[PDB]
Amino acid sequence: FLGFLGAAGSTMGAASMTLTVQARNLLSVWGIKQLQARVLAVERYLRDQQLLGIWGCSGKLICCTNVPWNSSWSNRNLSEIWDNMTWLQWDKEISNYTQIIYGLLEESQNQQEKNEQDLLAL
Amino acid sequence: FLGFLGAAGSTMGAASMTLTVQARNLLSVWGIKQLQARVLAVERYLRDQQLLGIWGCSGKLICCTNVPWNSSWSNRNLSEIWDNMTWLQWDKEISNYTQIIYGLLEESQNQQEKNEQDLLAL
Amino acid sequence: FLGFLGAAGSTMGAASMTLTVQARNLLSVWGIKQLQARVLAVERYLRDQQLLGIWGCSGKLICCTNVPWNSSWSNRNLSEIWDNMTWLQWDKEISNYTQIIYGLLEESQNQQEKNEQDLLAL
Amino acid sequence: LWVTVYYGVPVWKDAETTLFCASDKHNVWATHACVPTDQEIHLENVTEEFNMWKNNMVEQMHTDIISLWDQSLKPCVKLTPLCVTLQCTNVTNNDDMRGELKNCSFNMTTELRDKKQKVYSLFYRLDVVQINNKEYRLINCNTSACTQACPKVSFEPIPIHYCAPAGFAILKCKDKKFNGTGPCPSVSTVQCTHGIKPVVSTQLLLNGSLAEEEVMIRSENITNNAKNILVQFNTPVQINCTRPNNNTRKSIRIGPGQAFYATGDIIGDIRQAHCNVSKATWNETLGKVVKQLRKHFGNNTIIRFANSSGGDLEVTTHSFNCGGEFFYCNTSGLFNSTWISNDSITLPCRIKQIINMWQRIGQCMYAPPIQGVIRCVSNITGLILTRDGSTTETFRPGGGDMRDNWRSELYKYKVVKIEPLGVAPTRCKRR
Amino acid sequence: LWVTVYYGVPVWKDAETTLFCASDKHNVWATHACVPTDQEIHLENVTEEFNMWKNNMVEQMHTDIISLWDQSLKPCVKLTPLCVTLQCTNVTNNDDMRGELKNCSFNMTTELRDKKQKVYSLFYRLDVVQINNKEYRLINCNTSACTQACPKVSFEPIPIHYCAPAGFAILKCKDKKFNGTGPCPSVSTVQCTHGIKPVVSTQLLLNGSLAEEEVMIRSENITNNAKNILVQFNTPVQINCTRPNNNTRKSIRIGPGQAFYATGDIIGDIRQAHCNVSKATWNETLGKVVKQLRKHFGNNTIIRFANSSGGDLEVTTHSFNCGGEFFYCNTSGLFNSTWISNDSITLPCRIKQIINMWQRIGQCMYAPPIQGVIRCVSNITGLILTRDGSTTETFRPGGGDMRDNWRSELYKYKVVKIEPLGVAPTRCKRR
Ligand SMILES: *[C@@H]1O[C@H](CO)[C@@H](O[C@@H]2O[C@H](CO)[C@@H](O)[C@H](O)[C@H]2NC(C)=O)[C@H](O)[C@H]1NC(C)=O
Ligand SMILES: *[C@@H]1O[C@H](CO)[C@@H](O[C@@H]2O[C@H](CO)[C@@H](O)[C@H](O)[C@H]2NC(C)=O)[C@H](O)[C@H]1NC(C)=O
Ligand SMILES: *[C@@H]1O[C@H](CO)[C@@H](O[C@@H]2O[C@H](CO)[C@@H](O)[C@H](O)[C@H]2NC(C)=O)[C@H](O)[C@H]1NC(C)=O
Ligand SMILES: *[C@@H]1O[C@H](CO)[C@@H](O[C@@H]2O[C@H](CO)[C@@H](O)[C@H](O)[C@H]2NC(C)=O)[C@H](O)[C@H]1NC(C)=O
Ligand SMILES: *[C@@H]1O[C@H](CO)[C@@H](O[C@@H]2O[C@H](CO)[C@@H](O)[C@H](O)[C@H]2NC(C)=O)[C@H](O)[C@H]1NC(C)=O
Ligand SMILES: *[C@@H]1O[C@H](CO)[C@@H](O[C@@H]2O[C@H](CO)[C@@H](O)[C@H](O)[C@H]2NC(C)=O)[C@H](O)[C@H]1NC(C)=O
Ligand SMILES: *[C@@H]1O[C@H](CO)[C@@H](O[C@@H]2O[C@H](CO)[C@@H](O)[C@H](O)[C@H]2NC(C)=O)[C@H](O)[C@H]1NC(C)=O
Ligand SMILES: *[C@@H]1O[C@H](CO)[C@@H](O[C@@H]2O[C@H](CO)[C@@H](O)[C@H](O)[C@H]2NC(C)=O)[C@H](O)[C@H]1NC(C)=O
Ligand SMILES: *[C@@H]1O[C@H](CO)[C@@H](O)[C@H](O)[C@H]1NC(C)=O
Ligand SMILES: *[C@@H]1O[C@H](CO)[C@@H](O)[C@H](O)[C@H]1NC(C)=O
Ligand SMILES: *[C@@H]1O[C@H](CO)[C@@H](O)[C@H](O)[C@H]1NC(C)=O
Ligand SMILES: *[C@@H]1O[C@H](CO)[C@@H](O)[C@H](O)[C@H]1NC(C)=O
Ligand SMILES: *[C@@H]1O[C@H](CO)[C@@H](O)[C@H](O)[C@H]1NC(C)=O
Ligand SMILES: *[C@@H]1O[C@H](CO)[C@@H](O)[C@H](O)[C@H]1NC(C)=O
Ligand SMILES: *[C@@H]1O[C@H](CO)[C@@H](O)[C@H](O)[C@H]1NC(C)=O
Ligand SMILES: *[C@@H]1O[C@H](CO)[C@@H](O)[C@H](O)[C@H]1NC(C)=O
Ligand SMILES: *[C@@H]1O[C@H](CO)[C@@H](O)[C@H](O)[C@H]1NC(C)=O
Ligand SMILES: *[C@@H]1O[C@H](CO)[C@@H](O)[C@H](O)[C@H]1NC(C)=O
Ligand SMILES: *[C@@H]1O[C@H](CO)[C@@H](O)[C@H](O)[C@H]1NC(C)=O
Ligand SMILES: *[C@@H]1O[C@H](CO)[C@@H](O)[C@H](O)[C@H]1NC(C)=O
Ligand SMILES: *[C@@H]1O[C@H](CO)[C@@H](O)[C@H](O)[C@H]1NC(C)=O
Ligand SMILES: *[C@@H]1O[C@H](CO)[C@@H](O)[C@H](O)[C@H]1NC(C)=O
Ligand SMILES: *[C@@H]1O[C@H](CO)[C@@H](O)[C@H](O)[C@H]1NC(C)=O
Ligand SMILES: *[C@@H]1O[C@H](CO)[C@@H](O)[C@H](O)[C@H]1NC(C)=O
Ligand SMILES: *[C@@H]1O[C@H](CO)[C@@H](O)[C@H](O)[C@H]1NC(C)=O
Ligand SMILES: *[C@@H]1O[C@H](CO)[C@@H](O)[C@H](O)[C@H]1NC(C)=O
Repeated sequence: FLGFLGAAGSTMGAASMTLTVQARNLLSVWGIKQLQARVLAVERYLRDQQLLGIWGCSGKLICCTNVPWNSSWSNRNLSEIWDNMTWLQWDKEISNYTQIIYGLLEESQNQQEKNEQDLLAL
Repeated sequence: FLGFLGAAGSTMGAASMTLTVQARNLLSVWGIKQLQARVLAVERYLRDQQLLGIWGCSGKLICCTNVPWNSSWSNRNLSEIWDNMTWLQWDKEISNYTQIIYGLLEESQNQQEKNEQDLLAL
Repeated sequence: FLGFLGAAGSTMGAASMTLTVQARNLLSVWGIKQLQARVLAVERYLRDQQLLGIWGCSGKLICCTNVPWNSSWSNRNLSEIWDNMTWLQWDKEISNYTQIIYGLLEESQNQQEKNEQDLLAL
Repeated sequence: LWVTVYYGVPVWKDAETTLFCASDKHNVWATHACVPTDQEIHLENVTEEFNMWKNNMVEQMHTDIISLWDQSLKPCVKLTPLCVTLQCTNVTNNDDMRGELKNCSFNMTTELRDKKQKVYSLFYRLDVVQINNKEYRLINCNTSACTQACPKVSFEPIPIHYCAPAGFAILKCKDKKFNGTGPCPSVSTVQCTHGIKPVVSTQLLLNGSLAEEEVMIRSENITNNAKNILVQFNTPVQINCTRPNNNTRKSIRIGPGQAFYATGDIIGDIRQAHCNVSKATWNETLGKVVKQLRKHFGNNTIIRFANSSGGDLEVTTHSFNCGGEFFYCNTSGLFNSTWISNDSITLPCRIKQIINMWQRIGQCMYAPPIQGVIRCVSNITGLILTRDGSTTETFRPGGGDMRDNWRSELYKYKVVKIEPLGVAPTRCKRR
Repeated sequence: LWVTVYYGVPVWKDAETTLFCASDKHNVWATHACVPTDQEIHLENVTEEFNMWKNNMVEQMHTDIISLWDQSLKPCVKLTPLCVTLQCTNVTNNDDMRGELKNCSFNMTTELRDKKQKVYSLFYRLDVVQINNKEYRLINCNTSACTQACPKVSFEPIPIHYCAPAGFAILKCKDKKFNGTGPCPSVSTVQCTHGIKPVVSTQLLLNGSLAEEEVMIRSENITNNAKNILVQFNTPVQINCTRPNNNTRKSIRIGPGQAFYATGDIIGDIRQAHCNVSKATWNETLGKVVKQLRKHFGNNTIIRFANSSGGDLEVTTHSFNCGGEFFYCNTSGLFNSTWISNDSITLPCRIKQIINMWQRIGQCMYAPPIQGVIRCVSNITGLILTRDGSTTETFRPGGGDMRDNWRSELYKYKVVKIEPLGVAPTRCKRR
């Protein structure tokens, strides 16, 4: 056990076994200021959980999806990503490709929603 | 792309392909006004997410359920519902039966929650 | 229909028929007193949904896990728990074993998260 | 056996939280700081432990009744100019109401800053303190300035329901022999409480809720004489007030837009203000109280009711509000009896206009005169007794702490926190 | 390769947010506007970039320390009646404390509006301005009215912890050579900061946190002479205050419930208020400062310490609070030396009662007299220097901006926003 953000400097493979530690800490003059800090924490948490549900990843911490990895985003191989890079370094590399990936996941699930809707119709 | 509420005049079949657009827009003296509106937006969002959870539809935008359609709620066939009406016209038609269906979906899931629960005990 | 907390005195078997009754009632300077109570209910509800999500139980009122029931927590047989005890009596008996169970459920899910993630790449 | 997680189990823990008001001419405890109302579910086989003496609804209601009191007094007149020197003479110069009054003349500010105003008013002797037609001054003038009780807000208590937020429930004890503590066999989950009128009074619980079958004695520790005894009647004892005088309210413009309402003249029936309690009804009510009070001290003990020991006028008298004017009744003929194993009782009441209500110093209030004759019909639904520290037990009336008044209405209620996430063994196994 | 979504990745961005107070007799920065406290996690291989000069915690703490100051002054006396004409005579009519005082007599309001009160008080010459026994008036009377420093609230700073809300983290730089900017090899995630005492002072960082290994020089741009230099000591320099006089506080009732506390008499040791700094300890501390200060300007340069240039008394003097009474010490013997490649220093301090603390106009405060002798023990844990725009560099003391005082405590902390949603390639494929 490392603690909150303990694996920030750890490799992506090693830091992915402690996702629960960071996940559980995202939810919980000194009056309204302290009260609006709690409402901001809930709204920030709820819009992240909404994104997971839209991508079909609701209730999951590691969600393998159907969107293929465009090599333009990152040409590195798996060995030097999950064993040589940390999540802070990785976020810097793909910070500009984040929004195009988000749209790809959003539409891919929307296609899967109608694909399973038609399969159940038979 | 049409935008938020853009498919309001589109037929029910065409407007059901843009659910992610409306879903992501439901979450985001004079200081409580801003703050109390935010808390009410979070509360309303959680009420609709709770309903989907107790119907077995959590994390889904299109959720095919086990509740049969009585035809006393609407006698129209699928051709004239998903290709002629819009979601606003449809909403004004089954508004009377909304709480009848909302009770059947909850009851069906609860029975289905235990039939699957009793199946794992074998 | 017994109502909210109606099955509080019923046996654990009969009280489990009505989990949705209590579930839907957990969510819904004088303005701040009301406003701060609303925020407390939201973040109290979300912490329980987050716990279910990290155990692989999100969106389910009854969730089956892969954690075997250590007899140290309670050695009473299945017949004298679901037909003789009420939920209030049960909570007082396993109150001190609650946190160790919570850690086991969290450790059981992320083990299944990685095992399914590994098996899905084959 | 495997762990299975149930969400929504009917499990609750004791909790302290902020309950919001609900209610169904502005008021002190107005509906503008409350919510419209709309219910009760019987929880069978549930035996919960209540404690009316460590209940946080009582402590919160005390804060809220105070808070709505101050919030209703800020927007109206502050009587800083009323600290002038008063040249007061007697009204009668000779048993009547007029022997309680001083005819006080003073210079008052006008709506124009540079002009004065020689005015007079009839002040009760309880509100003026002599300075050494003598020279007097208002009593709460070296401690604070008296914000005038605003004439358009009423002191009449309206019922308020304290309703629990989401995730909490209010447990109501339906047991009819429930004293204040221990298990309660019959429990219910109410959305929120019955209408609790915040009647402010001492030594007597005016109006409110009666007992169901017999007079109930409720003390935190009946063997401790430092703890008040909250008696609750089963049949109310009706008490009738009056101020027979036909008062004449007079308006003085002490500034731009600010008016000071003064007693200009007093005519009519000049008998002292009094309350009437039926002598037969009160005697049989003390008989019921004594019968239920020998159960805690013995059958052969001597139950004696004496009158209040001493202290402030707010604690030695049945202080209350009736018709917008504040009374302070003696209640020494009510509590005067020794009990061994058409007629009426008249309680002489004084009246004050400068009120330090919530046992505080530095925040007074000037209750303006009420035009006309004041008449009053209330139910004595309880008592607050103190015991004296021998075969004779003496029970003097008590009070002072306003929380014991609302502790008598919130004794049956309890706030719990729902714990909907519970784990239990089952033959399940996740696939 | 396929996109796989990871929720909960340890990724953070820089953010500005509202950190809430936490703390472990009412205070100016009281615990009624804070939260009880309860922690530190070492983040290995993490090298974060800090910037103590564009840190928003410093800007927020300045707002909050001000906000708690005003919030603590509203409920107590406003001295509007103290703007009368004062007939002031000398106290000594001849080096002492009594040469700093004027014996001022004035008409004051009584608790009765129509009566006056011929009273007197000893006012410092720094608080009275002559009108042309001469005629004087209080200094902040054409700009505002002085809300009296409420006598039951203490000015003693209690440690406050600024704690980040959910979704945010506070990064703490554990590097011992970290000046104020650039990468920090050793970082930690604290739940929230160490107890930061809001000590308000100028030219000298009284109390607070020491450096770890050597005196630290911290400037936003060391080559820019318009930027203050925040020196931080490794060993504290103890400074002892005093006001030797035995003051006699006197109470004046200026209205109903309002009292004005005045200096009625002064007896005892009448030596001027002063602070003592050990001459040996201060000389070796400036030696350490000079050694660490030649690293930025050259080994052969001449480091000269001069005294404050000019301006307000709050900026030319070591302004601070000690024992509830506000001192203004010269510190011209502290900063007087030229450095080439048992004894004590006594700093004469003046005292004021009318305080415009946060470099503002229109909100003064009257600090009431403190009964008795005032004694003081503080640690000089830092400096605030300004450089003069040649082989000689002259470093005058600086200050004025209160943010540089708390910038010296929040230099090691940083607030980040957790970004828990990250995507990465993996051999997965959704089934
Ligand atoms: C109202 O004010 C008047 C003055 O404006 C007061 O009359 C004065 O009383 C003093 C004695 O205290 C005399 O010495 C003056 O000669 C009086 N002035 C007159 C009569 O013009 C009067 O007493 C005040 N009334 C009160 C305080 O009730
Ligand atoms: C304000 O004035 C009243 C009246 O003079 C003070 O109360 C009196 O106190 C003395 C001294 O204990 C008693 O002998 C009197 O009987 C008291 N009078 C009444 C009517 O109670 C009171 O103490 C003063 N308050 C302050 C804060 O000075
Ligand atoms: C107890 O309750 C009675 C009944 O509500 C109160 O008497 C009423 O007072 C209002 C306002 O003064 C009048 O408009 C009603 O006509 C009164 N009713 C009767 C039957 O007289 C009484 O004031 C309450 N006692 C208190 C508040 O001490
Ligand atoms: C309250 O009633 C009592 C009793 O009537 C009054 O006080 C006593 O009265 C009896 C005779 O009526 C006297 O023998 C006592 O000496 C009285 N005790 C006193 C005056 O202390 C009392 O005056 C009434 N009013 C108050 C305010 O107590
Ligand atoms: C306090 O007020 C008195 C008057 O109430 C002042 O005395 C007056 O002073 C003026 C000169 O400015 C004379 O012309 C008057 O004759 C005086 N009146 C008297 C003595 O009754 C006195 O100067 C004031 N004290 C102050 C301002 O400190
Ligand atoms: C309030 O009065 C003070 C004192 O007269 C004013 O400060 C003086 O300003 C003049 C003109 O610049 C200087 O010569 C004096 O040396 C100042 N005196 C002090 C003690 O600083 C001040 O300017 C006035 N404020 C306002 C807003 O009018
Ligand atoms: C620096 O810290 C010291 C120690 O806390 C402060 O001195 C204390 O002040 C309080 C309140 O005046 C006294 O009760 C303590 O007895 C003092 N301690 C000692 C050792 O003298 C000092 O005031 C602080 N310096 C400031 C705030 O400028
Ligand atoms: C602060 O100390 C300085 C230095 O002691 C004082 O000012 C100078 O003092 C020297 C000799 O002590 C004189 O030669 C200078 O002419 C003084 N300069 C002045 C008076 O401007 C100073 O008086 C002390 N106090 C303040 C408030 O500056
Ligand atoms: C830091 O890196 C070392 C190896 O370079 C590794 O052993 C260690 O686990 C890393 N730190 C953390 C917190 O994982
Ligand atoms: C991959 O990204 C490039 C831009 O970086 C884009 O032009 C291309 O269309 C993308 N390919 C796919 C299959 O999305
Ligand atoms: C409106 O109706 C027309 C045909 O009637 C359709 O082509 C169009 O898409 C509709 N508008 C929207 C926004 O879908
Ligand atoms: C349809 O609803 C009616 C009542 O409106 C009910 O009587 C009927 O049984 C329902 N149909 C079915 C198939 O259950
Ligand atoms: C209380 O217990 C009885 C039997 O002991 C049972 O029939 C009843 O249903 C229980 N109450 C509730 C609310 O279930
Ligand atoms: C059950 O819990 C006890 C601790 O009370 C522990 O010693 C035992 O090993 C546990 N049984 C298991 C893990 O099978
Ligand atoms: C005024 O009344 C008091 C009490 O009633 C009395 O003591 C006093 O003598 C009276 N003053 C007169 C008659 O002048
Ligand atoms: C109140 O009643 C309960 C249950 O009968 C009893 O245990 C308790 O002792 C009573 N209260 C007192 C103060 O005796
Ligand atoms: C009280 O009773 C007396 C006679 O005993 C009567 O004169 C008076 O009017 C009554 N007052 C009230 C308010 O009933
Ligand atoms: C009180 O007054 C009512 C009428 O208002 C009358 O019927 C009743 O008899 C009176 N009771 C007493 C005790 O004065
Ligand atoms: C209680 O009654 C006695 C006489 O019986 C009296 O002297 C005393 O003042 C009374 N106390 C009160 C009414 O508080
Ligand atoms: C007193 O209570 C009775 C019923 O017990 C009620 O009819 C009457 O109106 C009440 N009087 C009041 C509240 O003044
Ligand atoms: C009062 O003191 C000042 C400064 O100390 C002096 O200039 C003045 O002459 C003194 N007034 C006298 C002695 O009357
Ligand atoms: C502070 O230290 C960092 C790292 O050594 C350095 O890059 C930076 O220039 C220093 N600050 C200044 C103002 O030079
Ligand atoms: C400062 O030192 C002087 C002598 O140098 C001494 O008289 C005085 O008491 C000292 N004051 C303090 C506060 O140490
Ligand atoms: C300050 O005072 C302390 C005792 O309070 C004393 O031990 C110390 O030597 C003094 N130091 C200076 C520099 O005056
Ligand atoms: C600095 O010292 C000089 C003399 O050395 C003095 O004239 C000047 O007033 C001082 N400035 C201050 C203390 O601000
Ligand atoms: C000064 O710091 C020392 C330790 O460096 C400490 O023992 C002493 O109490 C401090 N003096 C204060 C805070 O007055």
